[PDB]
Amino acid sequence: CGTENHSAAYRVDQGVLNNGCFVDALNVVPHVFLLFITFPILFIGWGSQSSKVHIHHSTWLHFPGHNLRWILTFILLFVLVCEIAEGILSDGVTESRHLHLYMPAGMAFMAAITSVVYYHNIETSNFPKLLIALLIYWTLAFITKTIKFVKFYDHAIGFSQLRFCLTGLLVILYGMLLLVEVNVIRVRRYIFFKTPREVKPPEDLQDLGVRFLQPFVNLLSKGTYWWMNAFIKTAHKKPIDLRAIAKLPIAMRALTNYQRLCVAFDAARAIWRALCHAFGRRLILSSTFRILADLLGFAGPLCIFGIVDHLGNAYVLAVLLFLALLLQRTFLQASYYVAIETGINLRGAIQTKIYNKIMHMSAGQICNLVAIDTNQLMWFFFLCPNLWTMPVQIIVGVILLYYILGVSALIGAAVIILLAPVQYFVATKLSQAQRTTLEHSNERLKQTNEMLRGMKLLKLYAWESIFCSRVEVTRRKEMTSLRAFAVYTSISIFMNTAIPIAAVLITFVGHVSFFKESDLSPSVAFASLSLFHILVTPLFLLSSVVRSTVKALVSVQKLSEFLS
Amino acid sequence: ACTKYLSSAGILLLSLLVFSQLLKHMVLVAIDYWLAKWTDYAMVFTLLCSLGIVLCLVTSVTVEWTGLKVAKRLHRSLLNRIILAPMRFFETTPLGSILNRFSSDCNTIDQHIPSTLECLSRSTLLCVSALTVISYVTPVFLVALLPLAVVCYFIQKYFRVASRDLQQLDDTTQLPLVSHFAETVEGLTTIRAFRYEARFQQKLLEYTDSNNIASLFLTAANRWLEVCMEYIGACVVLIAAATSISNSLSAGLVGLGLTYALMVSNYLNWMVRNLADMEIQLG
Amino acid sequence: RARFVSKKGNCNVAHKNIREQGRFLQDVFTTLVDLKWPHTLLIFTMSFLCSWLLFAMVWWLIAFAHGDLAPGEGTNVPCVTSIHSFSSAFLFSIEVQVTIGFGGRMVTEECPLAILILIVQNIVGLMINAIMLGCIFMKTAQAHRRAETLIFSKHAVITPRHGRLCFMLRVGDLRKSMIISATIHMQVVRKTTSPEGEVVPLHQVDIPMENGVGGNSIFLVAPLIIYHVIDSNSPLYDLAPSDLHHHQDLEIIVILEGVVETTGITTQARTSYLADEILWGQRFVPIVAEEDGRYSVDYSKFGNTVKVPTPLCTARQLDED
Amino acid sequence: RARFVSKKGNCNVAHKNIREQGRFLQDVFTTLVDLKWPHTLLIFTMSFLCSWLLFAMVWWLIAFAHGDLAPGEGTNVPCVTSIHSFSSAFLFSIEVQVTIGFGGRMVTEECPLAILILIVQNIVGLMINAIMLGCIFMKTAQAHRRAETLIFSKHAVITPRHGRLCFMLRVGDLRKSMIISATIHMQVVRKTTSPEGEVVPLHQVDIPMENGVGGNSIFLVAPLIIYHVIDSNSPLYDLAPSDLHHHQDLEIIVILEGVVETTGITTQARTSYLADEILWGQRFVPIVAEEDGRYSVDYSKFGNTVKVPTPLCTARQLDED
Ligand SMILES: COc1ccc(Cl)cc1C(=O)NCCc1ccc(S(=O)(=O)NC(=O)NC2CCCCC2)cc1
Ligand SMILES: Nc1ncnc2c1ncn2[C@@H]1O[C@H](COP(=O)(O)OP(=O)(O)OP(=O)(O)O)[C@@H](O)[C@H]1O
Ligand SMILES: Nc1ncnc2c1ncn2[C@@H]1O[C@H](COP(=O)(O)OP(=O)(O)OP(=O)(O)O)[C@@H](O)[C@H]1O
Repeated sequence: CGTENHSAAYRVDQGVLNNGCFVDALNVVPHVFLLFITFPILFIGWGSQSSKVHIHHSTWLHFPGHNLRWILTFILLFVLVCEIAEGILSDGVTESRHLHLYMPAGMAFMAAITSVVYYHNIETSNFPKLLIALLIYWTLAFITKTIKFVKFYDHAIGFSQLRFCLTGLLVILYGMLLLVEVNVIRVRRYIFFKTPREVKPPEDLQDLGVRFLQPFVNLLSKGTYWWMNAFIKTAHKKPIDLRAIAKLPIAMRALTNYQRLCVAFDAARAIWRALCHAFGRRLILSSTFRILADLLGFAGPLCIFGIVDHLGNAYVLAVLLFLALLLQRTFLQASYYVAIETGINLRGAIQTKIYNKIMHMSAGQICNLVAIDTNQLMWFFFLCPNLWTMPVQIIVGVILLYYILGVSALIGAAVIILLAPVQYFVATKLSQAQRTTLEHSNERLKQTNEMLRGMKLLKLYAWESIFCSRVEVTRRKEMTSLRAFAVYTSISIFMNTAIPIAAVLITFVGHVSFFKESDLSPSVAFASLSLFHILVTPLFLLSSVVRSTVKALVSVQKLSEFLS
Repeated sequence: ACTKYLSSAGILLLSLLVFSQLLKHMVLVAIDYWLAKWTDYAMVFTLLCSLGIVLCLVTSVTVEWTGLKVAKRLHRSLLNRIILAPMRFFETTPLGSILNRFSSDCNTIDQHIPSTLECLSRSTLLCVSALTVISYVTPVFLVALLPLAVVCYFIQKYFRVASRDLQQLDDTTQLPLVSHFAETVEGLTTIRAFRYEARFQQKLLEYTDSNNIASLFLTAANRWLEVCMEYIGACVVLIAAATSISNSLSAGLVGLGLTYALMVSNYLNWMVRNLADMEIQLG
Repeated sequence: RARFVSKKGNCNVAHKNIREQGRFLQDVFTTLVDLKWPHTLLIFTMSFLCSWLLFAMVWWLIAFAHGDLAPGEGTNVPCVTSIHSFSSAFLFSIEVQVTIGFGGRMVTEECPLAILILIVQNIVGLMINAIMLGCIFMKTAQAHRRAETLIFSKHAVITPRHGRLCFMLRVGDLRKSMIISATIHMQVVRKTTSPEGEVVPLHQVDIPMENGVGGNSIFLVAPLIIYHVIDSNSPLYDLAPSDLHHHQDLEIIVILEGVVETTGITTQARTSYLADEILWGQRFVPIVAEEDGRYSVDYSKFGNTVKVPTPLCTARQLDED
Repeated sequence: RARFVSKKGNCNVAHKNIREQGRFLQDVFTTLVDLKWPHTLLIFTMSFLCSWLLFAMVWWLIAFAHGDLAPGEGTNVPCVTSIHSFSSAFLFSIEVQVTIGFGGRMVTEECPLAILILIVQNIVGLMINAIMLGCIFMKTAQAHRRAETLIFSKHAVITPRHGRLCFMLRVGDLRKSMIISATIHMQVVRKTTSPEGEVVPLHQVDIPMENGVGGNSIFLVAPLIIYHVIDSNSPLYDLAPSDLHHHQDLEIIVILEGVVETTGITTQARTSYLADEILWGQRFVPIVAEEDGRYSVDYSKFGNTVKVPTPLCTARQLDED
């Protein structure tokens, strides 16, 4: 533990004597005990999955209140990594090695992963006579860190005592997650006379074989699509058929989503409100995940700034950056996957509603209504999270850009303000040329149908050349429309490529030429650069979002018309 | 064989395009390189402004010009080749197999192929630039880079297979829905007096569900590939940061490396997605 | 065309929606015995290692609480002698559970707790050895290895014997040791429909062994010809000599039970015969020859069958005429 | 309305006036094996503790008789070295029975008695370990845990098959491992009266399994439909389609015997069906489906039965007409 003979001079001095290095060895105990008690159990399960796992693809349940279990494990792993960093920083005196000041924490990290894979295996097959060890392990670890924290307060200095604050944080962490499984005890009550717990709808959902079993898995899959992995190998092996593809789960019905939509109707001020009352709860989760992904994205160039600061506290910023990127990406995907689900269920329920309106009629336009505007809804809903999120990313990027650069932040701000309505303008003229191209394409294809059906009669008279000349005429009109497309596509790609050049150039040059008191360290410059790499995506996505909301008003206007 | 598109394109505009794309990408690389040699007053800043002028629209205009060339050449060629063919080939084949090609394939070629090839090539050269710069800063990064490239190759293959299958199946799935829909409107009073509308409610439910599970899988697949591609990007962020700070223990090389380590996560996604889409749309 | 059970038994059936209640793991010992040898070894290696290690940490800590480790002074008396590092403590743990007791590290009377820990560790380690032995014994009794020594001809033939159309199959045993109370059961797997419209996907029909006394036992020393005479009560009474083999998709399940004379463990030899594995109009070639002093079996002639003139009709048609 | 045996077997019968002769405890080992694990552990923990302790007192006393403990003088030679307190003596006892022999405490040649005590303690402790192991082994062979893996549908139906009214019941096995020589027995518990006025409170009637060869064995891999065809010899020949269920209070006992392929231990799966657990005019829904490569069993459809048109009369009346 130490340099001289003090590790014993703890207990050489009388009584408890508050036992400074000893409480770290007390914290060793829970973690080491856990791994060892559960290794024998975990191993048999591992061997059984290797031996017979066809039965394992048949059985699935979730213990009550388990999502918070997952996320508390994630953030306790986060803080454990932080205290590993604190332990290495404390050993950085390096007069001798101090194993007991960072290894105990490392064992906790190892213990934590086991403590959650063990939970995954008891959640895999229900055997509630098995988390007894789990809760006694949590209360024992809570007691040991409680002793550590109160002796820290016995030798306190207060606020900037970093390990003190971190320690009490994970103390109340283990206490609250300890309360989670006694809530599970309160639910199932297996030590007194009963446990009648069983899921039918995922189990009866499983009856058809292949599944889109995402709504019931561990939250690991719910971030990473672990379930999908198994499914793809088959597609690489054998081809894919509709029968092989799944059938949607109990809540995923056009009937069920339509039923909740009918509940919403039963409850400008009508249809829109019903849709929100029907899907608002599902949607705001994606929004929240997107907001958190924005914050974790902005954590990036901050880490770059700190790293190039200290290279003019290093690996710790890299590890925190690593965790930030993982959670960011995952959060973005979570937002993406919820936006989609909402879109889909909206499409099914709205198609059912349109159909029932047709069934209550006591037509190519109606086909256009469904085939266009419902798809527009599906798409608009995906990009619905961005309506308020886009303002956040841009504004907080501006704020950090000012706190880095001073006056030159308004240069790149001017660049992006010049960016966005140009995209809007080109999209407008693109849509005009789309309508022109649709007119010419309808002419050419209809004339082509008449020519191909009467192509025998043209073969009788050798009259193919005249109508191929007609084809050529309508084709040249199409080429006029396609040159308009060429113009507008080239100007869009030139914007989306050359704007990040001009922003960086004029920002740094106006910074340095504006005042010779500039200081172009790489920590300033590259953090601002990676901010500029972030902030292209929101604008280029926001122009389409704006056009999508115009189309959204149109879709609700036409559906309001038809449902009249 | 995708090279038939190239033969319809002509070698000259190919040379213009590839040389201009490599030009502007190496210009971007050189901008960041002389930025690093800056930060570790009129001289190199005036060099940077002179560099930043060079990036230009010529790759975009070259792509669009080339697409117009390929469109008119393939249109005239297939028109003349088909009108050369006898009536017997029209009689044995269905006319729908011709007209569906005439509509769908021409609209594909003239709307979606050129821009998506441009963005695929752009993302390709961007990830090449990022890996090149990160390897230039950290030379021993390549040992960590190699098995991650192997894993990206495997994921890439699996995704492309599953994505082609789901995409084609979704496109086939959505069509009998609107077919049944148009029929159901056209014989509305017939079904009402038949009083068979519960049956066709059920059939629309089946079609709708099918379109859903097809779309859900496609969305799920896209997410899975996208999620994995980012984990690997975060890993190379970590490894590049560790190696750079370990060696540093100059600043500018490390900062450029971390910037491109950020960008590579989006680069992988964009490349894979555009690769699978073009592997479909060159059919 | 999926087979119920393979040529080597190893029944191939998936089991969907098991409502697992955890009984799968409660039966820890049947499971442990079921495990392959490499995993049985890993578990017990791990169990010992963990048990030795978990306790070792406790021993190290008790040394620490007493504070005996760094003073190294004579006046103070340690609870566990010669304890300088965790490593020394670990080795002590090993010496206790596997009862080595080298002696360089001894337990004193200072810690009434150390005495208690010693009692607990001895007992725990003791119980582990007891359980470990029990598991190993049952594994050494896995007589299924003898099941692999049992032979079933790849294909079974249909030929008339004593004027009656019958189903024949050859079976043998490669080991000198016998299988006592060897019993043979034969079932026919057929998707069948009753007149009430009831449908069964895998209906199993019992098939008589034509045993002279109506028994199912057989003293199998030399390869034997097991057969079933097709009559009015046999499900094969309507077999078509040509279509029964390919267009119909039936399966004959042959079960050979009995106990190994050496262990007393009951085992099973499982095999199956699909429609295309049955031959019509062929019989088995004699296997047993005779030396001047003994009887000899030529196992290379097991699958040897020859074509013999036979009626080409269903057993029913044969009886009708 | 008391059940003979529960849905999960676990027969519920009280036994009054047992004239216990003490045979209950003479059978110590069947009893020990019968004990729950926590009690088996307590007994052996206690046995060791006591054995270690009982002998330890003797060791301490022999030290005392010799008088070697308090002189601590070199000239005198102790019988057991390093014996200062009872605690030291106790630790010595431990080191002897579990064969640790740390060495700080050794036996000298002074006490010919100590030598004898050593012999006795080693042997006693030795025999204890032998018995303890034997007990543990039999416990690890408690195959009743496999009995819990056997499934019986909650209710059995009465439907006609091949024109004959029959009793149907579904049975299955959740484990991959098989049960050899699986035999099924079915008994009907009915308070019955003969014509001689004799009354029986729980008369058990044997029920045939409609086995094709008259056997009671069954190769159960996939869930099977066990049934009994009601005839002139069946006690269900006079079942009323409506009153048999509630006003009559009969019970069907279903016994599934067989040996676990892994242990060789014979087990039983016991279940029962009261009158109100039987359905009339219903049959079982098919469980087994088929994948391109294998057969699949949907266990969630075990209790799934559907109503089918059926005669609503007794089997006798059905035959009379
Ligand atoms: C991906 O650009 C963005 C960049 C930045 C931002 Cl802040 C948002 C987005 C964005 O896109 N927000 C919409 C969410 C979204 C859209 C497409 C995709 S996807 O990967 O193309 N998968 C599919 O589209 N599946 C289809 C979708 C239509 C129904 C049938 C299945 C995945 C998610
Ligand atoms: N109530 C009982 N509980 C346990 N064992 C009994 C009981 N009653 C008798 N036995 C033992 O089993 C046998 C049962 O026979 P039975 O009850 O006919 O005895 P018995 O004819 O009354 O003669 P005994 O007076 O010896 O019991 C008896 O010989 C007795 O040894
Ligand atoms: N799918 C299954 N996998 C494993 N065990 C099952 C399964 N289904 C039922 N069991 C157990 O075996 C018995 C089979 O009977 P059955 O399937 O009829 O149950 P049930 O009548 O549906 O009543 P329950 O709702 O309790 O299953 C049930 O009582 C249940 O305890």
